[PDB]
Amino acid sequence: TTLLNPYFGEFGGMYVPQILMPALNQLEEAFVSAQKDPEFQAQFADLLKNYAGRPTALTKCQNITAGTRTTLYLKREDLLHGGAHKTNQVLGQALLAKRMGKSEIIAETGAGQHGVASALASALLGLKCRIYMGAKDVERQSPNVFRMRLMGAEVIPVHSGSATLKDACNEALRDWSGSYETAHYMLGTAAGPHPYPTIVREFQRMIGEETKAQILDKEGRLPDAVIACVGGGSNAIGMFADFINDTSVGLIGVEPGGHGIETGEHGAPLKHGRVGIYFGMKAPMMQTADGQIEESYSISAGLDFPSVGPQHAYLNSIGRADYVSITDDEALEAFKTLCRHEGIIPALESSHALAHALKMMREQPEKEQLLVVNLSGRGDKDIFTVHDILKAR
Amino acid sequence: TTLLNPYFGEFGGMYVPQILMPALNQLEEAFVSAQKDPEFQAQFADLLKNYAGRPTALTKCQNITAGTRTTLYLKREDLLHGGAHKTNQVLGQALLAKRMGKSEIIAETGAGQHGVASALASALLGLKCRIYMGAKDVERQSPNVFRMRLMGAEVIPVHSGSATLKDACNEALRDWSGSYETAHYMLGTAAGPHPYPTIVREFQRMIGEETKAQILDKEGRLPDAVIACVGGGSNAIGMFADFINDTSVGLIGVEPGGHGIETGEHGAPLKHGRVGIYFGMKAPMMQTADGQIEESYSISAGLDFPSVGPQHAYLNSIGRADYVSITDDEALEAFKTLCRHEGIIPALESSHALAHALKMMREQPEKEQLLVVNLSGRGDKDIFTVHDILKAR
Amino acid sequence: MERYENLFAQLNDRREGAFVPFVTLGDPGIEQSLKIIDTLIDAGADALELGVPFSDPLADGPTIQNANLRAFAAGVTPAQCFEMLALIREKHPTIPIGLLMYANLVFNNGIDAFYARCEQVGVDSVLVADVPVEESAPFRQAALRHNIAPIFICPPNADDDLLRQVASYGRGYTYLLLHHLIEKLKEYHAAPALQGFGISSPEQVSAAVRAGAAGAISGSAIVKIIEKNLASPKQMLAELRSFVSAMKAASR
Amino acid sequence: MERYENLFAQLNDRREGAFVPFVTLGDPGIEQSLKIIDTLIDAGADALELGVPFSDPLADGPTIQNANLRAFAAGVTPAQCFEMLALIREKHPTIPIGLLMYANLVFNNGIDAFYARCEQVGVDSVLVADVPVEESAPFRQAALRHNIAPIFICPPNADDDLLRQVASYGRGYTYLLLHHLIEKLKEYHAAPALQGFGISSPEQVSAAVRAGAAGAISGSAIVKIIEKNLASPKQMLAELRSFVSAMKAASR
Ligand SMILES: O=C(NCCOP(=O)(O)O)c1ccc(OC(F)(F)F)cc1
Ligand SMILES: O=C(NCCOP(=O)(O)O)c1ccc(OC(F)(F)F)cc1
Ligand SMILES: *Cc1c(COP(=O)(O)O)cnc(C)c1O
Ligand SMILES: *Cc1c(COP(=O)(O)O)cnc(C)c1O
Ligand code: NA
Ligand code: NA
Repeated sequence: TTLLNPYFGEFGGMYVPQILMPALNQLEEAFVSAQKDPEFQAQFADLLKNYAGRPTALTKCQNITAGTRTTLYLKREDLLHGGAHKTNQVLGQALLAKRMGKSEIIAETGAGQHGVASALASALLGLKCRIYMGAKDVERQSPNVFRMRLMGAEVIPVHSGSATLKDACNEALRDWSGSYETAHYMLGTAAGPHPYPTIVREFQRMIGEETKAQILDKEGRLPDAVIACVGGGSNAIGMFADFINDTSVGLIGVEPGGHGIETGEHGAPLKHGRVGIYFGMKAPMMQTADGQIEESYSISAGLDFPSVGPQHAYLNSIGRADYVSITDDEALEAFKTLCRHEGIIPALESSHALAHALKMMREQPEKEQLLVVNLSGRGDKDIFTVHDILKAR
Repeated sequence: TTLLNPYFGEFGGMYVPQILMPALNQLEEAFVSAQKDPEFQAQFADLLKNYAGRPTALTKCQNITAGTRTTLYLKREDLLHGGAHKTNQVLGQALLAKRMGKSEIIAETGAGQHGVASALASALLGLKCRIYMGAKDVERQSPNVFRMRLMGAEVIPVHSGSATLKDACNEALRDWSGSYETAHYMLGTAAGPHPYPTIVREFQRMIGEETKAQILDKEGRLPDAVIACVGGGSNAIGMFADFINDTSVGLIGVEPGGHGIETGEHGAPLKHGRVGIYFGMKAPMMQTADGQIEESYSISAGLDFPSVGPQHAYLNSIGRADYVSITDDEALEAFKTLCRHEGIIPALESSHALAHALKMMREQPEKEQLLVVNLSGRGDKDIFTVHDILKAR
Repeated sequence: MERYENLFAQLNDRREGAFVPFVTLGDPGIEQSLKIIDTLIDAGADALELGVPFSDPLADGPTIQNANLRAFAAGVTPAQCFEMLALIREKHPTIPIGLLMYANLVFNNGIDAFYARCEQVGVDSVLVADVPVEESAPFRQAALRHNIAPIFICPPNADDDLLRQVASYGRGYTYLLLHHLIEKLKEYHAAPALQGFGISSPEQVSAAVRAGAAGAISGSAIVKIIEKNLASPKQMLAELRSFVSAMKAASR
Repeated sequence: MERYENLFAQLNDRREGAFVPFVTLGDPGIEQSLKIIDTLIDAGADALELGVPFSDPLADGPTIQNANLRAFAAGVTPAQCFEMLALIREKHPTIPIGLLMYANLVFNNGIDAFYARCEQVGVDSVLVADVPVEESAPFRQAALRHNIAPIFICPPNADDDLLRQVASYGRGYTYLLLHHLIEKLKEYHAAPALQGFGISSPEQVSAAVRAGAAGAISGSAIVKIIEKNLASPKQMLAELRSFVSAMKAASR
């Protein structure tokens, strides 16, 4: 029994061991209560405004589009406190934990951005934060590890399995199953078992809500399409959600193509994986023919969640949203283009969304189209990555 | 002959070789014209809003002040595009260059933040940007150098003199004296020859204007004091300017004390230097007994301009503003405190301002005081600096 | 078949608890796992619980995570595990054999097909670790259509609604993790309860049966013996035999 | 004194231009600079322009930046430079001696005190590189109170207001950087013009005088000879003598 639908069509659900079910049920009830509570909403709005810096700007890109019939706007989640959209929903989940009487936060992280976001929310709200991170990722993400510890979080290296994100996901769940009376699990994307795909969407939905108000103010009409990268699905569903009922607005999600879909070295399970059951959910995922779970590969480690949020799989299945892929090389070119022509350093994650918009423009330059890219993060973290590749060429 | 007063009391002036005087006169006239031009003001306001992300938030710090009678707010220039306040005035100067028919930008930089700010403004506005930077600084600021080149700027290493900021300042001026018909010199602080101290103040004055509106909204009264770090003076004068006529509002500028004023290894010329004439201005500066110009030292390289803006020297001389110093160790502690207790990573520059506010609170914890710190920048750039020092302990 | 029902009736006729060890199929290799399992049976195991190595076993502790890694180091696949199961059933016609599965391995190539494969090799039950009763309908239905008992965990804090679901949906045995739960499970005509948490010594086997459970499941203690004796395959079997004999003796 | 006025009257009586070299005091060392300056005089220099090494010479090109660094490598201070100036004046009573200064070195310990020191060692003029005429009042006043001529640059694009200021405020000579400016400077009774930009060959000396200037100032060409001959002090003096003799001959 649940208050809300755990499924998006066939996708989603609550595929956890029985002992974790009370934790999910408790969390769903607190969320449903909080969504009815004007004081919860006002507290969340206040933190978003006065701490995180919302609303974020919507920036036109005339330099990039000159000579074409594309009008391009960037939704500037790179200007959010912390440098990425992840800050919106960790603040909401942190308030949810406090509503529930929890004093401790568990979080997983891959490339480390969700770890940093969970740590800063926890520091602000006086929660004791512990973060699970694959030992391989700890070794290769020292800047984010440092940030995490500077904000008082305990970073716990995971050595099990492949010791990457998916194994940190397992260890966070194991911990939560025994500690959930006093700890909240701050899941990092719009995936996992219900109620997480729904909660994360609702705590990210101001992205699309603001974009709609800003685009109506500046252009007098809704976009032809909004375009967002899809690693686990939280920034894309945050952009998409307020437009789902605007049937004329295209919703385009961009998965990482890595070295190319044909190489198999990619991160695009929604369009190139196989539906399975893992991470508490039924969703497309990277897996062997035998059903063992595999990794995603991208130049952008933030897109390496090896599955995808179930609402994206559902939106694809009914044709409401279209999903495409962008390769490492296309993302790198979009990164360079934005730096040179708008003075904005985009995250390599977000560069996947920008790259697909650039192809939409370039392929059909006399097509009238008003496009919004969700610029999910800033890309200071990527400048050495981009520097080394461009120097090796 | 000038349209505006080049002096702040005895400080300031136009101490350049004769050949540079027409460039300064031309710039003053264009600035005075632009300040009367509603269309210039609206263009500048639009870039600040929709590109840079203004207004920036004003964030209360209850976790830091708990148990005391201090109320602390941070003016969140760390959330500005580029990560520091420098973005406000480079956008205005870029528009000034375009108003003047210039197609090229010259800029100097030390630790590299002004270089990055000049490069991003130039990229946005289609200007050809060249940046002078001491060869020692080029070697030790590779991340900012990379950013500068990613945005299409030409970074030119200076090998003359001590090959630090002051020598990049000389080379930018030499270049401008022969190229000013087509190039604008984008000076990086509220110092140098008139009209630069005045222009930079006016292009940073929205910091204080917003702070006043935000503090009146949130507290119903003006602050008891506003506190800002002083390297060259631009973020402090931007905070201060709208409060100068509010005589009850204390203005506190914080110079870097380095290893300690008594060690002589510091960056506090306003209170511990000697008035001289250099950089086109009469101002306090770091200099030998003989009158050779010296360097400032701080753990924060962004505070190492070896003089100070003349309006700060004037505000000190009449008692309107008070200037103090904070040591490397005090700044490091404030950096750690903000990370742990508010989840905000401050620039080590800004950490000097925060540190002095913390001492104001801690020394007299039952003193009623409403304080605003100008959080001039974010401190991702400093996490390795802080990591290495804390690990060496 | 009715192997669990036959076993429990025979155990009841002897006033005896069941002892059920858990091991990972293929740990530390296919041939040594086959010998390990034969030794467990020869030492007096009443039934087996057998795990199929899975990449992300998010219900198992470190001891069993390591068993999975050892099996994967040996190249063990679910296909090979089913080959092993058929060999085991061929040697031992009556011992109940239960699998501990993760959902993706069941769902992967079709739920029905998985349970048909279970039936064809002679498996008796399947516990899917990450399928709560609320999500279980296609799994328990496919299980029952293929004469496989679907096993469900009854957590120590299970409320009355959960107890009723576990009693109605489970078959073969109830996996049980102040003996209140045992009495309520019997009140609701649940499958006989096997106690599965913290069974590492003979005293725990006797205590589980005394509380009213029909037996006890011990996996980590068995797997730890495999881990400790990796360099000495023969001493490993001898130590396995010693341990299971002592544990089984405590159920008499 | 009236050393510039005396020199120019004597040069006019010979229908002659002045040749004025620029060197940095103390480059490449105190003793060698003293020999360099004596060689310049002995070779026919009509007057000297002498720079005091300053840390941030933001009006000098690379050749002179390097001269400053060489002097600083030798430990040369403004105090030592004034000791040199007194020795030079003691050897040569009538040659006009001008300083090229940066403002901070003049302002440092008091503007009046600096110009008093200039008077005491026998300096004739001071050009402060970074003091435009608009800022010059305390400098030119202190100069004139101590019988020092304040020298001002007249830029090639100087407008009529600037020409009038330079004509009124300067003394000794006008530093000049279609001979329109020369005629306007004479029209405004300015101090006699010395051409200072791009004088590296004897042909340029003759051409500056032909245009109506009273002479020519050459520094980089002189300093470049010092730079080129650092390893050979004696060949340096010989090459200095050769060059200045040729340049001075072109003014006759
Ligand atoms: O991808 C996930 N987290 C985002 C990590 O953020 P980043 O720092 O960018 O790796 C993620 C984490 C957990 C999850 O479900 C479950 F808990 F069951 F594992 C599904 C996805
Ligand atoms: O300090 C200055 N620039 C700021 C550099 O920014 P950063 O990147 O933080 O070093 C600075 C630059 C020039 C100046 O006057 C003059 F042009 F004459 F030299 C005075 C101060
Ligand atoms: C984490 C991250 C993503 C991908 O995660 P989603 O949940 O798919 O949004 C994308 N962009 C940035 C900047 C990120 O930090
Ligand atoms: C450049 C800089 C400063 C110091 O320069 P001011 O002109 O004194 O403001 C301070 N904080 C930050 C973050 C800076 O980038
Ligand atoms: Na994914
Ligand atoms: Na300074």
